[PDB]
Amino acid sequence: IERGSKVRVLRPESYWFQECGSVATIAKGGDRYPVVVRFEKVNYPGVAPNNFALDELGEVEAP
Amino acid sequence: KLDGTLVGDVGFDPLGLSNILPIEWMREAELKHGRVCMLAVVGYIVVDKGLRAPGAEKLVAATSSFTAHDAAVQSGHMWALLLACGLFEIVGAGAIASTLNGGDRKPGEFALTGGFDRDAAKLERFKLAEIKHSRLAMMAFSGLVTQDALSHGAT
Amino acid sequence: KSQALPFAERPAKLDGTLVGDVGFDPLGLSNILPIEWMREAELKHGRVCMLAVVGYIVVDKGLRAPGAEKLVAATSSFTAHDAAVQSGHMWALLLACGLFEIVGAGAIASTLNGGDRKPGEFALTGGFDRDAAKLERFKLAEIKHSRLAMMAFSGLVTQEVSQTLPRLFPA
Amino acid sequence: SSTPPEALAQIVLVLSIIEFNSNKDKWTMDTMFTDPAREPGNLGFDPLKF
Amino acid sequence: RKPLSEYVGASQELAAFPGGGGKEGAAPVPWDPLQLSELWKVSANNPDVAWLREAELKHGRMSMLAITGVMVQSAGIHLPGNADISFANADWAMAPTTLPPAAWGQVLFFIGLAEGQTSAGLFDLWLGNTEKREPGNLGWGTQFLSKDKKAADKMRLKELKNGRLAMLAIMGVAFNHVIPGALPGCMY
Amino acid sequence: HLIADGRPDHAGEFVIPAFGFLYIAGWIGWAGRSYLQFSKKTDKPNENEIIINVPVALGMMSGAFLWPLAAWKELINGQLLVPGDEVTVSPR
Ligand code: CLA
Ligand code: CLA
Ligand code: CLA
Ligand SMILES: CCCCCC(=O)OC\C(C=C=C1C(C)(C)C[C@H](OC(C)=O)C[C@@]1(C)O)=C/C=C/C(C)=C/C=C/C=C(C)/C=C/C=C(\C)C(=O)C[C@@]12O[C@]1(C)C[C@@H](O)CC2(C)C
Ligand SMILES: CC(=O)O[C@H]1CC(C)(C)C(=C=C/C(C)=C/C=C/C(C)=C/C=C/C=C(C)/C=C/C=C(\C)C(=O)C[C@@]23O[C@]2(C)C[C@@H](O)CC3(C)C)[C@](C)(O)C1
Ligand SMILES: CC1=C(C#C/C(C)=C/C=C/C(C)=C/C=C/C=C(C)/C=C/C=C(C)/C=C/[C@@]23O[C@]2(C)C[C@@H](O)CC3(C)C)C(C)(C)C[C@H](O)C1
Repeated sequence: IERGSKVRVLRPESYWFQECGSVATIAKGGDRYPVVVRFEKVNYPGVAPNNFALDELGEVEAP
Repeated sequence: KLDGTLVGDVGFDPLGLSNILPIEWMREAELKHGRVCMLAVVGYIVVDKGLRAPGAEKLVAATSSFTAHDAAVQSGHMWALLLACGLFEIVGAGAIASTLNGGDRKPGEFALTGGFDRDAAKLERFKLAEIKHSRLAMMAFSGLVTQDALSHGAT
Repeated sequence: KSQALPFAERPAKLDGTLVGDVGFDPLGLSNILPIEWMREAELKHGRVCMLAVVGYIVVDKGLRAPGAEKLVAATSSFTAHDAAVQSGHMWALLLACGLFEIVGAGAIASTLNGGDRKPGEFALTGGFDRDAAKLERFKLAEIKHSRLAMMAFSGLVTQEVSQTLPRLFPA
Repeated sequence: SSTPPEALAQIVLVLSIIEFNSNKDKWTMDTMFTDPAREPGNLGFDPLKF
Repeated sequence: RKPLSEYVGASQELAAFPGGGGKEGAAPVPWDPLQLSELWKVSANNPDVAWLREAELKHGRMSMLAITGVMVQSAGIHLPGNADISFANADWAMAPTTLPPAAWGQVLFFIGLAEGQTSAGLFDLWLGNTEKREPGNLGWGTQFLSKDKKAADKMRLKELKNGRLAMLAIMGVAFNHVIPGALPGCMY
Repeated sequence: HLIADGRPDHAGEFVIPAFGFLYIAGWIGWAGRSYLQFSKKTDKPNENEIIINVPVALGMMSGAFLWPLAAWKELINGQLLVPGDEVTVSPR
């Protein structure tokens, strides 16, 4: 996946499970959840983005 | 085949419908219609003669061949002829309608079904005569049905 | 390609393994059930009709069983069946035929479909076994007489009921 | 109200058929003028070619 | 799956207008206005076109047989009558009522046995998994039809057309005995 | 006493108002769904729902008169229903 990709979230406890989001930044380091995905729908706290791991995103559309 | 007779043509074909349904089935149906009509005209005139089949009763009563196919139906004689003709014609239905609009009609599209028992003549004059009398008896039996529905006797 | 119908193909599955195969299947009835069942049915029907023809033409001309008494069975084989149903002898005949049919028919039809033996042997050769040419000739004669006496018994019964049997053993 | 109602039913049915078929999928505002060649009011009914 | 285009059964008289024709079938796709054969794409509950073809072939065959029975029972031609059994009810739809249980119970029994024993692979349909079965291919008259492609397809199209007409007719003789007038020229 | 049986002689009862309401309710639902699709496809979906785009809303509202045909076309085309793996679901 790359920055600007459209991904589908596979984390079951996430608010955006099986929902589409846009990759914002992939950090290159020791981070356990490096990929930053921004969503168009806020969750119950009202937070739009979240940090996700590389195996929790299923990918939909290339940049 | 058979052309006019003394000129050479495909006969009178003004409608030209020989290029619509295949000529093999046309020739087979022509021969079957004609042979049916030949037996029909002979049986008609023989019943009008007074000749009787070996099975007696109700056959001389329903004479003139017009109450024949209204009283022999209820007498049960007509059903036996229907089923015998039906079984032979369903053997023919197999051997003929297995091939139509397609796969070859290599049985001689006429009288090729058996029949090589007594004569073994196989004359071309016999074939030409067979088709000619076939259609002559078609018109003859049409006349014998229609004229005798109002006239009687020999006309 | 056939022999009894030399104008319309040859029936499938009638290659000639069974005796007397002239390829007479215009309706193509050799596909509903296995040919071993059909040959077994033909042979059983033929044996029943040959015994039936013999019994009919022997009883009708006049012959009575040991102590067969005097009833409407003794009048003719026409009323013999309705006489012996009331006397209950047909129940004994049905019991004997049912016992032999259980053993013979169940074994004979169960094992051809499994695969084990010729269609209709019963192994009661009663003599001629060594002359296999005579075995196949007798198979052909058996099936020919089978068909002939199926026709013969049908004709006998229909002739007798068409005139209600006015005591005619030629009929 | 005087005329039979079946006459009106058949007339409205024929008009319904005519205007169902005269624009096969071109109903609604967003779907009719999607082609930039359909000028308004031109249903193609000009047999005499005026 | 088989996407309804190779299935024989399209009709010329639904392409009767200028444009489109043939021997007896319409060229640009067979008739399906409600797109009922495309309903397998959304949910597997909807049957495949193979199941629909088997259903209409069975309906058409039973309807030919039924309309022929209606045409023959309605005026004469009844089986000979013996003891404890009379085939005399010339009025259709009431003939099984005046009939002993050994006769009406035997038609249904043998119909059920033949239906159950020819039901091998109908549930391999409903999903497009033909392999065997091949819609209506019970075996009664296979290898009897022509071995080429055009004549066999013509024969099948003849079967489908006659069948559909019979369906519409047996349902015109019915719904007219129920309510008076669904067929103007009725005779029954 | 109204007979909601479905008999033809009592079709002036429930059945004919049933058909009328089903048509009108499908009209309302299809108009709402069409305007929802349009407002989703815009740049400010939230502001198009508290402040209605009245010309477009009237367009969908009047064009929802053929809802049983348009809904059937969308159902056959596969645009009416989400596959099911794309809608969010609780962990269970
Ligand atoms: C299809 C075969 C068949 C059938 C259905 C009948 C039926 C009948 N026969 Mg008959 N019969 C037959 C063949 C047949 N027969 C043959 C081939 C002959 C030799 C010519 C006879 C000679 C004959 C005479 C002489 C008389 C009858 C009589 C009768 C009647 C009463 C019989 C009775 O009480 O038996 C029920 C009682 C039994 C004890 C049953 C018999 C059991 C035997 C053994 C048969 C069992 C099966 C057998 C072993 C065959 C299996 C072969 C297998 C091993 C391959 C009845 C209508 C009598 C009658 O009333 O007529 C006026 C009579 O007088 N039959
Ligand atoms: C048992 C009924 C039945 C069934 C299952 C089919 C099935 C089929 N037909 Mg078919 N058809 C039928 C009856 C039927 N037909 C009748 C009676 C006619 C004559 C009007 C036709 C005329 C016809 C043509 C001309 C064509 C087809 C075609 C097809 C195939 C694709 C179309 C499709 O998906 O239809 C699915 C059909 C159904 C699921 C039947 C259910 C019907 C609805 C859903 C419920 C009942 C409504 C109905 C209006 C009932 C009111 C009363 C009624 C008696 C009038 C398919 C195999 C096409 C084809 O051959 O493709 C290769 C094609 O071109 N059909
Ligand atoms: C046009 C919009 C629309 C549509 C198509 C639907 C469709 C549906 N709703 Mg629903 N709903 C809506 C608006 C809509 N809703 C709104 C605004 C609310 C909040 C009040 C709800 C609250 C709601 C609940 C609580 C439930 C449904 C359920 C359902 C389903 C069953 C039908 C039903 O119970 O209807 C009943 C619908 C209502 C009670 C609400 C109607 C409110 C108005 C009249 C509709 C809105 C029209 C809108 C303002 C038009 C503006 C567009 C214009 C600019 C063009 C169905 C999928 C049920 C379900 O899940 O079943 C599977 C269910 O339990 N809905
Ligand atoms: C056709 C049946 C349906 C119709 C009924 C019927 O026919 O009527 C009955 C009827 C009389 C009558 C009627 C009335 C009562 C007077 C009045 C009725 O009026 C009503 C309805 O009230 C009408 C009618 C006509 O019914 C007359 C019917 C006569 C009929 C049906 C006659 C069949 C012989 C068969 C034979 C000789 C076979 C021999 C076959 C043989 C000998 C062989 O097996 C040879 C064999 O080589 C084979 C083939 C294979 C080989 O391996 C083996 C061998 C070598 C052995
Ligand atoms: C009133 C009316 O209308 O109806 C009437 C009609 C009618 C016909 C007149 C009537 C009658 C008479 C009937 C029904 C008579 C039926 C008679 C019947 C059926 C009698 C079975 C005997 C069984 C035997 C002999 C078994 C032997 C067994 C033997 C000999 C063995 O060796 C067995 C064996 O095991 C050993 C011992 C050692 C084993 O290693 C080997 C084997 C297995 C071989 C009735 C009753 O009156 C009714
Ligand atoms: C296998 C075996 C044995 C055996 C055996 C057996 C049982 C062999 C039996 C053979 C058998 C019993 C074969 C019958 C044929 C009947 C026919 C052909 C009928 C023809 C009848 C015809 C052709 C016509 C009849 C007619 O009625 C018609 C049609 C109309 C009437 O107007 C005129 C007449 C009446 C004439 C052994 C050796 C005994 C012991 C061994 O251990 C085991």
